[PDB]
Amino acid sequence: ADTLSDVKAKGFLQCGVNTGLLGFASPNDKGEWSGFDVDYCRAVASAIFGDPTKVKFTPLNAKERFTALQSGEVDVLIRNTTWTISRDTSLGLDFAGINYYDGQGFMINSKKLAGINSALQLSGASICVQAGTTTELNMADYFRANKMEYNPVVFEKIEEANAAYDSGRCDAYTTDQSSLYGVRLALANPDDHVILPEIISKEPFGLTVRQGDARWADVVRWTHNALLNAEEYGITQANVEEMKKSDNPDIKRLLGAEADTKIGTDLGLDKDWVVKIIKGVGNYGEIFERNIGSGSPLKIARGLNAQWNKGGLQYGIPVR
Amino acid sequence: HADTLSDVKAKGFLQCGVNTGLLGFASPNDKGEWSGFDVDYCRAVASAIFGDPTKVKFTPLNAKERFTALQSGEVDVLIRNTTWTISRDTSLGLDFAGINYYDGQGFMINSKKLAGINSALQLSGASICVQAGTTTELNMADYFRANKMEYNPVVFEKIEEANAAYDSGRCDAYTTDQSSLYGVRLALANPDDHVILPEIISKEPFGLTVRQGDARWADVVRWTHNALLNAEEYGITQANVEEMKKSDNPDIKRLLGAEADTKIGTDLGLDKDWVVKIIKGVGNYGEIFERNIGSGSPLKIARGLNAQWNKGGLQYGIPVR
Ligand SMILES: N[C@@H](CCC(=O)N[C@@H](CS)C(=O)NCC(=O)O)C(=O)O
Ligand SMILES: N[C@@H](CCC(=O)N[C@@H](CS)C(=O)NCC(=O)O)C(=O)O
Ligand code: NA
Ligand code: NA
Repeated sequence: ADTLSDVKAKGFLQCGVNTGLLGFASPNDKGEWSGFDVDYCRAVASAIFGDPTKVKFTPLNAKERFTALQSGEVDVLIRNTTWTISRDTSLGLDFAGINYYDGQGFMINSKKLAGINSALQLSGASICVQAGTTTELNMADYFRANKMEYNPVVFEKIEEANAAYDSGRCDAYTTDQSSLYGVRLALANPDDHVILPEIISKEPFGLTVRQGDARWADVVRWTHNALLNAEEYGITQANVEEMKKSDNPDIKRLLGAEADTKIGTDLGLDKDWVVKIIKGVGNYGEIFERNIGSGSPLKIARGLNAQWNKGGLQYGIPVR
Repeated sequence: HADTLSDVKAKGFLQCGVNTGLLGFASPNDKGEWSGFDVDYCRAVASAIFGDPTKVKFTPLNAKERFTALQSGEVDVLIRNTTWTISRDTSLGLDFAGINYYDGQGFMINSKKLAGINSALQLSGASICVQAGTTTELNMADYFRANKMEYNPVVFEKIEEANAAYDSGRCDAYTTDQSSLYGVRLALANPDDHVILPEIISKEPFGLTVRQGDARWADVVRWTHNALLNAEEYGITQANVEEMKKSDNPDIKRLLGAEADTKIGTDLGLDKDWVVKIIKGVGNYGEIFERNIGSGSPLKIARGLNAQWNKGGLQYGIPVR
């Protein structure tokens, strides 16, 4: 398998993304896509083509997402998809990096459910969840462990889950916490909804590729680690051109300005592949802020997804 | 058609590339018995597979022969304070299954011989020993160039040579990964006279290194690592794991293979109780850390970056789910 060569030859990247989740991957009226995971797709396209528009988006629901990657319909799956051992071992898939560390939570309507302030008060609740998710299984674990009753209402379409929760048919919504922010913004009265404090699982969102093509996994992995290194070194969409002439050898090396460097070409890309990425989408923090952080209606704090040296878990492996 | 797992089970032991001799990480005694942080990681993989942490043979490798030994098939895995970098990921036919220790490059001096020095920025002109075939050598050049310091490296082929030249005073300073400086220092004539300066000049994530093209084998190494992390997070130890197997906690039951009709271990190519085998063999991540390089060792390194993710560090066990 040589996915990179195939991608170069067709001139665009085919990406599996969400059907519609605000902040992460959502289309406008014209079918134009934006979001955190979308920008990660555009980052890979930027690394390869120097053009973040060279992407074709395939929206996938929770049940069809893995099949679409296995069959080669999409080249990469970037779609709030949790890295787990069973997905790593039993599906013929690998993970090239974690672009967002999350965890599972519960959301309620505070006007309808007065006095509920903890997930441990939800015994008896009807709770909507989607089939084909970690979410369904973790909820079962949590309620069993805490000796609570519950009525799972299982959906195949996110639109149906959203509707059943918003109508009051379901008392609570469960999914990844960052997704609850996005779901909330699509409801009738977003301000009425409270994400409860409990986080009941680890949900590291993975950059998902097929096994058996290390060169392709390398390209995806190092696009991610380039976004991280760029933010750590203060390299932005706005200054990256200027940063090519930096005195800092780390920065010079990252941006392909070093004498006889072979980093980009060993990866199968051009020497200035990181310049292309950062011009295309900015660094990791810029992607975060415009889509799900302070530059967005979601206002999610960096938290676990801060840089490693600022208290977070996001650690750019060295471009060395 | 590569299948290292099958070949490992067929020959009946695991062949591991390790250090020639670095206290705390990988060191043989007089009888050729091995111990250390990276050594225990090797034994963890052996326990996952064979249920016996001694079903392993060790291949000592200097900085220059370590990648060749893995590429050639002479060793099945390389666990040897080896930094994950893009060039090692893209140009050698190798992959990395995980990061078992986040480190960074530092400098060590004899504070008795070099009094008045408290910063690496005061090292202009100093003779500094370093090994060939390392990230270390390249980063030092970068650091001295960037900071306009006079650059006087002394490059060695073997660690014993570097250690002797530094201790004898032929070199003014020693540079390598900070955790390694702790280990080197313990081998010197008077360990107490040596100070590790505050500056950290690089990222050095130590990686579990395997050949590309064998996903099944990479999964085994990767998930040995993450099992070690998850077990520590869940308070599962060498001493209590047999008891924890009877836990009502669903996460623990699933991790330790006590769930009904679970397929986690067998999908990995191992037995259902593969994590119980690991923890019985070597204990959890924290136990490996403490006995070798932490407060239960002469090195006394703080967890720091290698603390659990929910205790202020970077070490994050991917869910066994
Ligand atoms: N991270 C979890 C949940 C992923 C997931 O699919 N979440 C839902 C709820 S936010 C979603 O994205 N639905 C969109 C769709 O299925 O079309 C997993 O990997 O199983
Ligand atoms: N982490 C650095 C340095 C690794 C390294 O080889 N360090 C030396 C100095 S502590 C070592 O292990 N020497 C033992 C030997 O070469 O036999 C790298 O991967 O390049
Ligand atoms: Na895999
Ligand atoms: Na690789």
